[PDB]
Amino acid sequence: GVNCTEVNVFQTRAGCLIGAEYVNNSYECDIPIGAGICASYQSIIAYTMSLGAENSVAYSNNSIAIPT
Amino acid sequence: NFTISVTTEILPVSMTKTSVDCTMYICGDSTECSNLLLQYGSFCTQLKRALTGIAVEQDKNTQEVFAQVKQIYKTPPIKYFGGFNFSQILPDPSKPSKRSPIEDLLFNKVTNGLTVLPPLLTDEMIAQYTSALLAGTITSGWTFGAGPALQIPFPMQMAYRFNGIGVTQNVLYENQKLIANQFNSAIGKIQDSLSSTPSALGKLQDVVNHNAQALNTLVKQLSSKFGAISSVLNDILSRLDPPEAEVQIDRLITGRLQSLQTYVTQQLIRAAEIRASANLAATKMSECVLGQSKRVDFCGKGYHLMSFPQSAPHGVVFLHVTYVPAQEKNFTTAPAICHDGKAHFPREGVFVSNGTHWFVTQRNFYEPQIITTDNTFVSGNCDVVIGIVNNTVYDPLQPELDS
Amino acid sequence: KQLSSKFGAISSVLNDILSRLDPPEAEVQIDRLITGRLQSLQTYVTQQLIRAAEIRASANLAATKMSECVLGQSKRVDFCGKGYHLMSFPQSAPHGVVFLHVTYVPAQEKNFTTAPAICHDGKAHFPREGVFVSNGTHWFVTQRNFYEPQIITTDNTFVSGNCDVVIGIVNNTVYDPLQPELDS
Ligand SMILES: *[C@@H]1O[C@H](CO)[C@@H](O[C@@H]2O[C@H](CO)[C@@H](O)[C@H](O)[C@H]2NC(C)=O)[C@H](O)[C@H]1NC(C)=O
Ligand SMILES: *[C@@H]1O[C@H](CO)[C@@H](O[C@@H]2O[C@H](CO)[C@@H](O)[C@H](O)[C@H]2NC(C)=O)[C@H](O)[C@H]1NC(C)=O
Ligand SMILES: *[C@@H]1O[C@H](CO)[C@@H](O[C@@H]2O[C@H](CO)[C@@H](O)[C@H](O)[C@H]2NC(C)=O)[C@H](O)[C@H]1NC(C)=O
Ligand SMILES: *[C@@H]1O[C@H](CO)[C@@H](O[C@@H]2O[C@H](CO)[C@@H](O)[C@H](O)[C@H]2NC(C)=O)[C@H](O)[C@H]1NC(C)=O
Ligand SMILES: *[C@@H]1O[C@H](CO)[C@@H](O)[C@H](O)[C@H]1NC(C)=O
Ligand SMILES: *[C@@H]1O[C@H](CO)[C@@H](O)[C@H](O)[C@H]1NC(C)=O
Ligand SMILES: *[C@@H]1O[C@H](CO)[C@@H](O)[C@H](O)[C@H]1NC(C)=O
Ligand SMILES: *[C@@H]1O[C@H](CO)[C@@H](O)[C@H](O)[C@H]1NC(C)=O
Ligand SMILES: *[C@@H]1O[C@H](CO)[C@@H](O)[C@H](O)[C@H]1NC(C)=O
Ligand SMILES: *[C@@H]1O[C@H](CO)[C@@H](O)[C@H](O)[C@H]1NC(C)=O
Repeated sequence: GVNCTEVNVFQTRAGCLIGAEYVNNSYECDIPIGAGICASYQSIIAYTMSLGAENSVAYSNNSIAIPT
Repeated sequence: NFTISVTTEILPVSMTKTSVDCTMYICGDSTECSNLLLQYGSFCTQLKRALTGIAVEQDKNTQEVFAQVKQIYKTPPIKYFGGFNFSQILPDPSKPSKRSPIEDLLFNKVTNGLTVLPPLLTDEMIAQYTSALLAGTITSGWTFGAGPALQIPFPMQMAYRFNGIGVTQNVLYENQKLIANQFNSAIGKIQDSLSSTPSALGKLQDVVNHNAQALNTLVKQLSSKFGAISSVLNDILSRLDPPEAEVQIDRLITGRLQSLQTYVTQQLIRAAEIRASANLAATKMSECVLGQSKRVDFCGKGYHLMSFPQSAPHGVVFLHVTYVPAQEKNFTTAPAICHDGKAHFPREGVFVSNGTHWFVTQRNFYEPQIITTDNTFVSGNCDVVIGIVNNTVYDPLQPELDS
Repeated sequence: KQLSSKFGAISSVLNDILSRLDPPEAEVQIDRLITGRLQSLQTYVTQQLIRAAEIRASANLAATKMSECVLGQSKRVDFCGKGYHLMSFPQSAPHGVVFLHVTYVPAQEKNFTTAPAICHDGKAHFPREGVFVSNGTHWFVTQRNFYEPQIITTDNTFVSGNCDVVIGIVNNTVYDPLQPELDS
């Protein structure tokens, strides 16, 4: 919770993060930080959290699925 | 006749995580504070470790209550689920926060050296988890918390829910429009009633107010003399002489450390209570949402059908769906039916007679059927059952074996 | 480790203060030492009670799971194991217990085309325990968690109402064994 304008640097919604670059891609969280930022050693990168795969499932009025 | 109603039950999940600047809160900008405080052993590392453990436990509670699925399901683009109005529940993309109207109403209604940490899961991700859970319990039935998701049409899923509470599914298919209208009216009623009643948000407001008051009283305790000469470091360490100033500042930091220990103990006890409530909410999420729970008064007043969770600030809110029968009707029963010297017993329900004729009916709904030997199983003979009555029983295939 | 803390006194040994200073100052030094050590002991006892309450809650939950998932079968969804429940075993661990839930996960699905009722001879048919499932040409009734299809019979269906009230009904024949039984 410190706005680092007086002391690579990427600004989170938790304060200042020094030494971890920001990557637009997303992966599973390993080390929690706060406000949806999780960093892992791929160097050290910080990414937005991945909640999982978008496993959308179809729907109709007369479609059923039965395991075999 | 039966009435479907929706009830609210609000449970807190996690309060705001807290971190304390220990030697800054005790007394700051003083070397005498350091050389008097580092000789107290470790009355500070214990507090810091306990408070960080509390923060990790709050993070674990937030993870446990909502992240019960490993997929993010997306609702189908069709908005016609079978006449059911899922618009106050299923979120819409037009809103900037991607939140349902009930979540929006609930969020809008709910309103040194001490540092407040932010939570790991922000409210957008909690809303995403609840949207995934609603997609799972609408378009996939209850067979997605156990293995992979399977497509189930919604009227058939609702018929399965009726079959879970001992009522045959056919009463759904002769009353589908009535059930849809009752459910939509109940949803609109609870949407209005969550805003009409002002005291319907007790627990979340109480926990956030308790956190705010417990944080405020510590700063209030920061400026008390504690029986010392004064309450200002720059006044007690400059005007006085160090032979008595050391004793006075020892008394002052002892009082401040006692107040900090009291605050940490209060936070520990409140976090234990919040952990118990979050475990109860996790059990509610695992049972009343991901499946049907047959036990009475755990998933709403009455027989339970399903439920829909909604995201809330510092907690969760549940919207149960309950099956409440009404419109009673007196009848005359009998434990058995006597025919040809042998007794008959009902297979699924109870023998019900209004006047001089007898019928077999299912247990929680009135559907008179003619007594056949496919609604009864014979046992013994007709001399021992107390209260047995004489009546003929229809045989199957009568007009068929001679035609 | 709190024994080696001076607590604002000259030293942290009771024999050292009593054998080096006069009793008028030794009284104050021993008083500060004893109140510091008493506060440390009270803090430790409070921590022990908090941890014991948490362990009591966890042990009651463990006894709940032992009585309700080993001595019998639990129908609660996602209470013992990720999936449908079969049975479970307990194993002993130092200062705890370890369960081995045995679950039932129905993977490898295959979807079909369904309808809630079958219309025949002016009356509607409903499944007794299964679901009406069609693979495109014929119709079958199958179980709700395992695809083992059976031909529609009047002995695993019950009739109610007529063909007009229910929506989504389809037209198909129903096998009655008394018609091939009567002519023989
Ligand atoms: C069961 O109760 C519901 C309402 O509790 C009845 O639905 C109402 O029926 C009356 C006339 O019968 C209509 O004027 C109302 O508009 C209906 N209300 C709704 C919300 O649809 C229903 O008719 C009752 N059914 C039986 C068999 O008694
Ligand atoms: C669900 O019920 C509402 C009740 O009128 C239907 O109408 C919506 O009403 C709200 C508030 O009155 C408006 O903000 C919406 O714009 C209305 N919807 C539309 C499409 O105009 C709503 O249509 C119903 N939803 C469904 C799917 O039937
Ligand atoms: C009890 O209910 C049954 C069925 O609802 C009634 O039986 C039928 O009543 C109607 C009305 O008079 C007759 O037209 C039918 O012929 C009756 N069916 C049979 C099989 O007899 C019965 O009348 C009701 N009892 C009383 C006392 O009203
Ligand atoms: C749907 O399932 C039925 C039953 O399994 C299939 O009918 C059988 O198909 C095999 C393969 O050609 C034939 O040998 C049998 O004689 C059929 N049994 C009958 C007609 O009673 C049917 O082919 C399946 N339909 C599709 C499109 O796969
Ligand atoms: C930090 O301060 C600057 C200047 O006051 C401001 O523009 C910036 O938005 C601040 N950082 C954050 C994260 O708000
Ligand atoms: C389901 O029924 C609705 C109601 O008319 C219709 O609009 C929709 O196309 C149907 N879905 C399919 C897959 O046919
Ligand atoms: C049923 O009978 C009881 C008395 O036997 C009476 O109190 C009750 O009001 C009756 N109910 C109806 C719906 O007539
Ligand atoms: C009718 O019921 C009474 C009492 O159960 C019984 O004594 C009597 O034999 C019955 N009449 C028959 C079976 O014809
Ligand atoms: C459902 O069946 C349709 C055709 O009947 C098929 O196109 C679709 O892929 C199936 N869905 C899944 C998830 O296999
Ligand atoms: C079933 O048969 C009836 C009577 O011939 C007819 O009115 C109805 O449209 C048929 N339904 C289907 C789905 O073929």
